[PDB]
Amino acid sequence: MLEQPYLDLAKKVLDEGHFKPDRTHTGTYSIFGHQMRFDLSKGFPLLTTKKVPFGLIKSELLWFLHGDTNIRFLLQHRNHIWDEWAFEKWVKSDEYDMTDFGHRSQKFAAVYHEEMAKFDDRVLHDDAFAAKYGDLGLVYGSQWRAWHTSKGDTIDQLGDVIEQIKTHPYSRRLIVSAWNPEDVPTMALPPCHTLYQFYVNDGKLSLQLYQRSADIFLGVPFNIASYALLTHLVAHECGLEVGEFIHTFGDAHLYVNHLDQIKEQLSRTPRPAPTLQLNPDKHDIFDFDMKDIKLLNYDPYPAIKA
Amino acid sequence: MLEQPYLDLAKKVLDEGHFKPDRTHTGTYSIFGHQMRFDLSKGFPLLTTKKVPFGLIKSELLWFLHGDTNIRFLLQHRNHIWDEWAFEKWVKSDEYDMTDFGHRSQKFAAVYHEEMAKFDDRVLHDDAFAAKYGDLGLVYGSQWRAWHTSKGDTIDQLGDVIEQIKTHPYSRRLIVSAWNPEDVPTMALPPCHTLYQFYVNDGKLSLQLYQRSADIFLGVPFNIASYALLTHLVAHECGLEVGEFIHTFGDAHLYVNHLDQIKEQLSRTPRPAPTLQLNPDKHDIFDFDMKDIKLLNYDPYPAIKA
Ligand SMILES: Cc1cccc2c1C(=O)N(c1cc(-c3ccccc3)ccc1O)C2=O
Ligand SMILES: Cc1cccc2c1C(=O)N(c1cc(-c3ccccc3)ccc1O)C2=O
Ligand SMILES: O=c1ccn([C@H]2C[C@H](O)[C@@H](COP(=O)(O)O)O2)c(=O)[nH]1
Ligand SMILES: O=c1ccn([C@H]2C[C@H](O)[C@@H](COP(=O)(O)O)O2)c(=O)[nH]1
Repeated sequence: MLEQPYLDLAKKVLDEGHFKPDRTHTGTYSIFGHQMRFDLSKGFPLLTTKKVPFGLIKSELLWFLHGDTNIRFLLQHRNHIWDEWAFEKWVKSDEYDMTDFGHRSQKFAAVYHEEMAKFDDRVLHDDAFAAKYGDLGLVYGSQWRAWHTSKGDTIDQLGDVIEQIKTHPYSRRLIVSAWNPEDVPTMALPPCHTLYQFYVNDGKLSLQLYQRSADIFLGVPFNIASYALLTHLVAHECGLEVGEFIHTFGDAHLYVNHLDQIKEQLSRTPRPAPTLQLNPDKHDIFDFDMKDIKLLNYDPYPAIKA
Repeated sequence: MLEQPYLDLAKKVLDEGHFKPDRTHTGTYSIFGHQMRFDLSKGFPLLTTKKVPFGLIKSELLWFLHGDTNIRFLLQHRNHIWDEWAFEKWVKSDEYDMTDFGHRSQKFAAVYHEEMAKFDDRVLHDDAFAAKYGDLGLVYGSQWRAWHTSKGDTIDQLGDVIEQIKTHPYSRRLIVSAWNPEDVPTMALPPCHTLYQFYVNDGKLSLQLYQRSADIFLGVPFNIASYALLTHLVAHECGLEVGEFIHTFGDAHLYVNHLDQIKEQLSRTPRPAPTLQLNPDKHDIFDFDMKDIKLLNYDPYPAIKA
């Protein structure tokens, strides 16, 4: 079934993955350079063995697709998935006792979840507060649609690439990179989703993602879904049908905390996977909003608390 | 045997690869996103089913490793493997009838192979002629060891990464990129070897290359060898033993010209693969020269004329 690759990567890690610690003291289990292939023509890669929230993944994807780096858009869609790093960089600004809320968010959750709601609402209406503290700066929206140059101009990689899909479907140069050597040695997040590339194959748009790093429990199921949604939107924009999504990792990992959770999931059997309908009268994935994107027949197993 | 992956990728392309034309009218056969794994501990990945010239591949590798982009070093080692693009950009300089020597190099080979030897020798001793025409500019040596920044400074990615292998073997951030979005829309060669990454696994240095594009006959056997040599040198520099080399492609292709050649090769059986000895008293891969690098037991089948 379409989502087996995800389940096989989960099992290959517990069984034969290697142990090492991390930047907090919790431990991982990992493997270098494992692929996953998902034929998009046989459905859509959202895990039925764990409810994944598609609502968020679209909001967050269209964000990137606007080239915005500002947590607001995310809030006005009820998506607090990037709150944290923004919040982070508001406690240590000269203007703010939530220092290291991370290492002890789980032992006080009545103050944080409230001082995070203060931040959230001031960002939600205060322009001058958003513009300073809502803006993540260097994140998928910039690298994808406004890569900062040398002679201080800006580049829309994804834009150019898309025209280039129209122009020369058969180019081997259809690449988008989130890896800026100049930004990564001092940076919030060195882009986990490193690099992707399109490829066009008698009618079908394919795409392959190079992902330097992956939390197989929390992160990968999401990633799989953005990047297929990404592959659908673009094929749609270019009049192409949908090929394969090909997911390649350097380091794919499980933290020792998630060992039991994933095991349970491993006991679940996949279900017929769903379908994407897209608004067949827009073909400008940049001015897409939520109702242009429809998931049909999503029948997951219960979410797994984590 | 160690080199089977190469033979399987060769067969998977003829059998089930898809047809398309290219930027000259000759045709390809290709497949998106195929991996290759080579355990370096069981030998060294130089094709026994076709003699590959290791002499060149080292010279060309140490070049990159010096961060030079100037064809001279290559010439004083008797390696004309990057001559062509330099020569190219000397015929159309304001100062030079060899215009489009490419599309008809094979129908006059007594004039070219001589006007290419003129270029070659003037570059070999004339400083002011080399500095203008010997310099490729934007190529593996710059991106790897001197990436041009925004505030006009320079970055040695590979350097920093190497210290970082020593420092934090277990980082998931051990990446080197040859893909500069600012340089690729107007450029000689948008780096075919896009991106690579290290990874450290109870003692063993691994490395995985993302290669956007590949001529499976002419290019890949070379590539495989540089990138294992690359993996050996660094492990050696960090006191690590040698893990896996993991070779990932976007578009891997065969041009229709090479269909018979490769078929013949496909009839050959691999042989015990060779061994690398390295000078066990240097550990500074940047000041390596040729005699510090030894291939033991290379027993290839004959080269294949192409
Ligand atoms: C605090 C901390 C520490 C290590 C590693 C990450 C973070 C973190 O906040 N993120 C992150 C996750 C997602 C994300 C989005 C959907 C699903 C799962 C994760 C999106 C943006 C992010 O910056 C990390 O990867
Ligand atoms: C002219 C032209 C046209 C298309 C594509 C390439 C070239 C070309 O000159 N090169 C190239 C090849 C190698 C190389 C090195 C060892 C083995 C095989 C190839 C090294 C540097 C290069 O720029 C192309 O990839
Ligand atoms: O979409 C995402 C985003 C982040 N991560 C996580 C996994 C890693 O723990 C971390 C990568 O950054 P480093 O740990 O390598 O610094 O991000 C994912 O798995 N998927
Ligand atoms: O080490 C190398 C260097 C170059 N190529 C070739 C194959 C492709 O024909 C070309 C890639 O550039 P584009 O054709 O995609 O423009 O370079 C290789 O296979 N291996």
